[PDB]
Amino acid sequence: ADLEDNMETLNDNLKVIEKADNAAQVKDALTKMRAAALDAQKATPPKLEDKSPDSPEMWHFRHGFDHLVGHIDDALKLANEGKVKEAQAAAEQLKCHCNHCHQHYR
Amino acid sequence: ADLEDNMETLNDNLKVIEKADNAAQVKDALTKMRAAALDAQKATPPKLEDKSPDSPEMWHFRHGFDHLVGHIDDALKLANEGKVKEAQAAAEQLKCHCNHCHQHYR
Ligand code: HEC
Ligand code: HEC
Ligand code: NI
Ligand code: NI
Repeated sequence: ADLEDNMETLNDNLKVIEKADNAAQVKDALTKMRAAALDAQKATPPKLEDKSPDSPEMWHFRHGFDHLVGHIDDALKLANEGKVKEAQAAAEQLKCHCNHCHQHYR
Repeated sequence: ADLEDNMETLNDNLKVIEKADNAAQVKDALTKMRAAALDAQKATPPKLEDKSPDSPEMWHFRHGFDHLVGHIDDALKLANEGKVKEAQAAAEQLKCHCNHCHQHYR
């Protein structure tokens, strides 16, 4: 899968969490988002095609996925503790990670 | 100034930027936010006072301020180009930084 695929996965599953018909859908969507984020971390975005992999730009791009995965993991822990409403609330705050990275590089 | 006063400065000047309609107003407000963020950047909040300075929690807290300052700087550059509405949109996206740090550390 490529970066566009990964972003579709992130977009669809963030919306699944927002609209989940049952609690179990939340964990399943978070799990798919985590994998999409780690896959996306291994891509080069079109607007950074000219930059070194050691550029401050590519460093900040990769770091955004590490930080997103950390907060996905926090939400997964809540869902695995049965606190699925709290997990859904945490997932809502993941949109800030999307908006931040996009502001830089989308 | 102390942490409470720096946080009030950040709070109020976000609204100043929202209320504004010209570049000078937005620039002045962002410059005050930058100074408040930098004033609060280096201290340890009394909740992490027993944590090591290189501990993961202090590292993430310090990065919160470093990253906030970076995006204030970017918003300032837009204001200095006369791009009032782009600077206002960038300032509104700063709320993600405020909420991220608060949810971790407050
Ligand atoms: C950087 C660390 C990112 C994070 C975190 C998220 N996204 Fe992203 N996204 C990023 C880039 C560089 C791009 C441009 C990709 C391109 O090839 O042009 C995108 C794009 C999207 C898109 C549009 C995809 C397309 O087919 O053009 C969507 C729908 C999208 N991103 C969604 C999305 C969501 C919901 C995120 C949070 C959960 C998210 N992204 C994080 C970089 C980064
Ligand atoms: C960490 C890296 C933070 C960032 C980024 C922002 N804030 Fe914050 N804020 C932080 C702490 C640790 C505290 C509590 C300090 C204490 O001793 O209690 C706060 C508090 C506030 C407050 C309330 C002030 C009070 O006396 O309770 C406000 C109104 C506030 N913060 C606003 C704010 C805004 C608007 C921010 C982004 C622009 C922001 N903070 C960032 C830690 C951190
Ligand atoms: Ni975090
Ligand atoms: Ni950034």
